[PDB]
Amino acid sequence: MEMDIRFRGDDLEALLKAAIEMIKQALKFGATITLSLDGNDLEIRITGVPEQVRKELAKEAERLAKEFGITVTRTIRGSWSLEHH
Amino acid sequence: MEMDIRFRGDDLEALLKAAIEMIKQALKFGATITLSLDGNDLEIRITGVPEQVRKELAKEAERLAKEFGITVTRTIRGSWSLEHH
Repeated sequence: MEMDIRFRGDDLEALLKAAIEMIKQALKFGATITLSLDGNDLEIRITGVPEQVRKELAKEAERLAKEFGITVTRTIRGSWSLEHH
Repeated sequence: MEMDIRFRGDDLEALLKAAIEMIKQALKFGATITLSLDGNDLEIRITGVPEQVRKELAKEAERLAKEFGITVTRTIRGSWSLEHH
């Protein structure tokens, strides 16, 4: 089960600097991370992550949202978009 | 702590018919629900809900995403948008 999140609420350089620590952690978990833009939103798909890793990455996303004063949203399990990329 | 979610992936009438069951449950929990459109996305803010109620509403959102083949996203705790409406 992948996890999909979006970063928003700042310019792309700033969203990328927020994202980079989560990307690093995902990478070390053995995950595959897919990035793309949707307007001013940064879309992040993370695959190859089991339940516990998704929980940990969600905690990291929360820390980053707080750290940088941005908004992070996460696709809820069962969503059409999760299995139709 | 409020919870913010977005419904997307269908026309507004269909997103509203998906949303209506979650709205009803939120209402009965004693919540205050705020609705607005952002393009084709339905934005839903739910306030006056404690931790356990948010968990239950998140489970309902998952059931609705599955039921209707739509996408539901949720704002992660700590996000700027949660305390800056």
